[PDB]
Amino acid sequence: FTKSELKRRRKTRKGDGPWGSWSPKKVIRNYPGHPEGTTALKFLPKTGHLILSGGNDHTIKIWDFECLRDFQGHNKPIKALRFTEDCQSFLSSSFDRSVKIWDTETGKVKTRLHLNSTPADVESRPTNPHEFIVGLSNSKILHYDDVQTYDHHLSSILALKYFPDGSKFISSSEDKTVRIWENQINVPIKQISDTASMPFLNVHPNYFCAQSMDNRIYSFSKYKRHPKKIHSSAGYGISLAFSGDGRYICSGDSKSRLFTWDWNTSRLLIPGNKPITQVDWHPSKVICSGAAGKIYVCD
Amino acid sequence: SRNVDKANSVLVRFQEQQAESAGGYKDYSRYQRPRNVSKVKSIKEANEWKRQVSKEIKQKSTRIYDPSLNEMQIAELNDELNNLFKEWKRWQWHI
Amino acid sequence: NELHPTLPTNHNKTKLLKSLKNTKYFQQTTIDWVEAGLQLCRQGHNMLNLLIHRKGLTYLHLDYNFNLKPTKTLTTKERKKSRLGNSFHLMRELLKM
Amino acid sequence: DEINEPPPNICEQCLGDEANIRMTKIPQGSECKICTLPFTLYHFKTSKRSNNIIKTLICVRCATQRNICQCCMLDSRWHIPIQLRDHLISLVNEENVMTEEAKNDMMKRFLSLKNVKLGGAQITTKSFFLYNIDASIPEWKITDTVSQLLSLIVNHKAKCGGLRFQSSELGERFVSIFIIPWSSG
Amino acid sequence: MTSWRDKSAKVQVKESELPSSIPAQTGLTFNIWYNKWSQGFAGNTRFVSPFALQPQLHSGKTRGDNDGQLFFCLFFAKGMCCLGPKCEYLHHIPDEEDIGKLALRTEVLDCFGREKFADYREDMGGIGSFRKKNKTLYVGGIDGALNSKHLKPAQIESRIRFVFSRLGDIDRIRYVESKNCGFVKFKYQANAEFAKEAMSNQTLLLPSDKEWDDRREGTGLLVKWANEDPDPAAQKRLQEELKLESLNMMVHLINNNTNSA
Amino acid sequence: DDDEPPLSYEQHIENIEPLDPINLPLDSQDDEYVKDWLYDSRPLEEDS
Amino acid sequence: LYTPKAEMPPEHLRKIINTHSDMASKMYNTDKKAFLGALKYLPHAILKLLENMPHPWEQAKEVKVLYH
Amino acid sequence: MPRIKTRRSKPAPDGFEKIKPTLTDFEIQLRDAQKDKSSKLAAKSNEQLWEIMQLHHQRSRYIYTLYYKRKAISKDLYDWLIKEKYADKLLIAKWRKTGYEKLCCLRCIQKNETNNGSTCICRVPRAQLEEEARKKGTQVSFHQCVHCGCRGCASTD
RNA sequence: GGAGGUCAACAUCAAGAACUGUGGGCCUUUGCCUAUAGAACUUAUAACGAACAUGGUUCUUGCCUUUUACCAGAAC
RNA sequence: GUAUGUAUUUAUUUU
Ligand SMILES: [Mg+2]
Ligand SMILES: [Zn+2]
Ligand SMILES: [Zn+2]
Ligand SMILES: [Zn+2]
Ligand SMILES: [Zn+2]
Ligand SMILES: [Zn+2]
Ligand SMILES: [Zn+2]
Repeated sequence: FTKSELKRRRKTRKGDGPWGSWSPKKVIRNYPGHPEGTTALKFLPKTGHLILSGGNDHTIKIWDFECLRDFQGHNKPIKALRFTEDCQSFLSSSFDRSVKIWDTETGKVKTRLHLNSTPADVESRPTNPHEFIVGLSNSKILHYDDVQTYDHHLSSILALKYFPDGSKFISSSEDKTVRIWENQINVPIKQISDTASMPFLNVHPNYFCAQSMDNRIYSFSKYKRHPKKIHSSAGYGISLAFSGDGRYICSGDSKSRLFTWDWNTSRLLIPGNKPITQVDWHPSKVICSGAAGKIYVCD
Repeated sequence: SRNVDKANSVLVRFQEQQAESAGGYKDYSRYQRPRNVSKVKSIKEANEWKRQVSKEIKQKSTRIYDPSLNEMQIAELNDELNNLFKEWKRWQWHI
Repeated sequence: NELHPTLPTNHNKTKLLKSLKNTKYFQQTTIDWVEAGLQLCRQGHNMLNLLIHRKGLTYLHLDYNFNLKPTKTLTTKERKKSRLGNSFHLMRELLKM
Repeated sequence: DEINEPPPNICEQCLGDEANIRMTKIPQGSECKICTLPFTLYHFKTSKRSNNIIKTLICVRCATQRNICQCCMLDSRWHIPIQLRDHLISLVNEENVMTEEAKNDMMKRFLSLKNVKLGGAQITTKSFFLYNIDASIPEWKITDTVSQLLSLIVNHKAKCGGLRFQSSELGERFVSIFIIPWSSG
Repeated sequence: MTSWRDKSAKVQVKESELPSSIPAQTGLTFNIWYNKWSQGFAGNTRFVSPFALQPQLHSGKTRGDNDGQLFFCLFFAKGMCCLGPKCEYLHHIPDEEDIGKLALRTEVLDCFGREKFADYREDMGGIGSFRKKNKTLYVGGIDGALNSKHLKPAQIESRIRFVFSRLGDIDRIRYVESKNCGFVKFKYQANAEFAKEAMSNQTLLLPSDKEWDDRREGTGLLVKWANEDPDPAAQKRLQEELKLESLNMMVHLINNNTNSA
Repeated sequence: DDDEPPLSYEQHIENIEPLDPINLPLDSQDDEYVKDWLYDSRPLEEDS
Repeated sequence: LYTPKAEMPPEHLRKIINTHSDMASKMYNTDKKAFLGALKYLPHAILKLLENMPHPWEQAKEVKVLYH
Repeated sequence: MPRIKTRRSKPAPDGFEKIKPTLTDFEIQLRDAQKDKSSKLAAKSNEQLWEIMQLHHQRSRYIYTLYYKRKAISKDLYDWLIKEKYADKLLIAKWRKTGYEKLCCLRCIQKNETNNGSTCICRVPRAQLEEEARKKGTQVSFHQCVHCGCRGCASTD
């Protein structure tokens, strides 16, 4: 062999010398940048490339999963935000008594839906029908043609979801009930009273729902909880997140009911301001807007 | 004191009450019937309650043919059999 | 100690370590002292756990101060199986120190 | 002493073509897969670089009695499985020489210690519907034969076999002991 | 060739995805030395495998091929292997060539490189014997299908045939209607071992039929080593086969013996 | 306490700085010879 | 022959024990056997550890450990 | 003497600051190497170790280039580093030896440890193993020194 | 070639107040007598260690139901 | 010095 032959020959190995080849949860990131509280968070259902985060400052700040853009246009705080699958649309809803559409392409308000009596605290986008489901202090659920009004709970309606088969709308109210709706006939299919206000629900990506209350997180086709009082999010791995108002993050297994972890966030540079307002998982990461004016990303 | 005392103490029970919530222990070698059938729960459970009967069916069934000669005794034991076998019927019917 | 001398052991020149380091299975480095203390505590605790369970006793718990306590009230045959001698217990006390 | 002094028994076959071989000797290894007693163990590698490792399984005694190879467990001369050589031998003579072995434990743990030897040792959707099938032949033969000429079910109680190709067009091809006929809906 | 030979083997399961150890709550408290549970005995512990293989989809070349190793990855036979092309062992269904390589060492040990034991096992358990070549797998616990009742046994028979049929060349199959068991018989001991380790604790029917999405609650089917065949027919058949094959190797005996002189 | 596992040295302790030891004020004038190396771990390592 | 011992990063050890902390795996069947064996040599390690105490005036002593 | 900031440790020499970022990227990675990322498989474990060993090699190779190639720092900065355990004295000394320039470790040339012979196949040039491979035509089975992760310490490759 | 190393292996370290080699004479190699050369380390309020532990057997005790565990002296 | 002992088969081995 020859020196030239070897010198030329080696560079073939991938990485210099000599290793070059021949041939629980925790807190990843803290994002400040809202002026007010962070009320609601939703994530791009297709590419996972960004957030849409409401605020208490009326804005919406679209974060890269850096801050991309700002969407203004509500006069009052934004309680809920939901992004569409089949559509490039973004439906935001606030305390101003209005459900505003957003065309993601050109970033301008398209449509305003009218006729709530008062602030509208939940929007959920029916998967296959091109419908909107809105609800709020009205104490009624309005099915919007992107038509139906659902008479119902005896108090405000905190959290609403949509499902492709029967009951197509699940609803949760401060009368401490959860109704499973039949929309075509327009009346309650089933009532679930076992809660002693139900402030949050989440749909398992098993065809069930996880319902919340002060001290007891149940499921519906139990979860062990000491007082956690007072959002939920369901990973595709059957992990069930529970945000506290005491600042504790209560993680569960969904099958069992077992609680395998409880964390405590660091407030910020008041001890009352430490809590978790909303939360979501991507399409292995967790995103929680907190009352301290920060979004946190748990890995 | 006979271990009848020692197995029923609080320090024995509490870990069973944790194993029910944290996993699939809790036996069924402990509890009794439960008296009513239709009040039982999801099938994967009554499944074990049912064998918790059939086993005694086997024990006393073997205890039938024994020559040991007590005819009154095997009479009451015979009625106990019939009772249990009826229970077995009931647990099957619920399933 | 002056009255009864010893006069130790020629051929003792072989020491535990000088024999031990020879093998493939031991490697040498430096380190902070307190870190060696903590590691060795972790070592010991794993040793006594594996010896306890290996015997088949899972209801004797070691805390992290090396106190050995029953987690249950014991039936008699437990107390018979579970009597641990002065080897174990002595070494337990020693590590506790 | 007693365990070491008898040398190992290895075939020339599995011991490889290498001229000089380095093997490891452990004075107490696992027990036999047979006698269930300790013995001395030998590693080696056929090739210098061969990935695979060879480990003598049985004793020297538990071998010598049966006259086989410790790595192979084949007969020392003929390279035959033990349950065979005694069948060939048993074909000569008439009925004998079967090796009756040692159930339980100290039955075998006992037995390995006597010097008697053992008997073998002592001397040394288109459905074609298929009929006319011998019960004996395996499906593997049939399909292999079809493949050689150019997917399948059989029932052996029935003696009837059905065949679906992946295309009647194959049907025509093959159509270039049996009852064939071509039918399906 | 065009299927397996060229296309390199692909990762079945991401390493983070692998199931946890420490089987769940068979007893009161966990145990460190043995991995088991401590006091009491929970209802017997068995569960269907979340995993299964896909012979043409997954199987492909690996490092053992270039290294010329003999023995097959069982985590591939379980389709659970996370090492993908980096794996030390072969990923593919045993063929006649490779058994050709193993033929010298197939006597003592199975195709996965594990020594065989002598006695089989009380219940005819995991690995067989090196005394007797046993090509016949007992398939049992057909309730691996869970509770679905089927139009005929051609459902069971057909389905099983299409299951094991992938895994190697099948000599025969008999499902029994009365007592639920299949008896499956292969050309080669190797395929029998590999299939045994491959199909143990598995489910049935279609990638989706009926209760399919609940399949993971099932028990899973026992694949164990099968005893002889008591009926006179196959007993004749064995006696004959042994005869003719003994005859066949007598040819070798007289060829090398003739070379002995 | 018995329930607190021993804290891992690679996290808590290694960052936290030694918090100066005993030593003594010594003297500057009288001890001038021995003031320098008296408290070294190994008192004199490099000297010929 | 005889090249003397090969000194190593501490991080290595830190990873070894760091790893063996949790062991449930079957791959540890030897290491578990390995632990009980070392149980014989521990009190020696207690001695060698305890005679090296850092003393008040020193802050942190640095030692040469020989680990399995 | 110790890695730690202990008061007896003499403060850094002059040229230190310029190289502090480059060293920090190494430190912060070793922190991630011991964090105990769990794995079931052995290969993955000793892979985890291979990470550490290789990192250590890279760092000491960085310093070696600084002082003994570019002479980019003072001698006193250097010796102060060695005494602070930022480099491996013995290892560098092997690098200064004739044929060892690329060496893995101090283990790989240990004659005593290995069962028969010595000196891991980790030290044998690819150019040869390809030839003995050629005799067999089996290609070559070697990938990583089980101690290290090396492929071809030997300085030709 | 010099300096070193919290490196290794192999020697030697309790005795006629004591080591080894060699020259010469007698007995018949040993051994005795005579001549000569070199003697590191450890020893006189005696010893490698300016220090200081444990175990075994055998006796004497001490606690005292019995055994481990022990009480305090001696010899090996 | 709080005995001890026996039994605890669920998954169906070819006529
Ligand atoms: Mg007595
Ligand atoms: Zn034997
Ligand atoms: Zn052989
Ligand atoms: Zn694999
Ligand atoms: Zn190396
Ligand atoms: Zn190497
Ligand atoms: Zn290397």
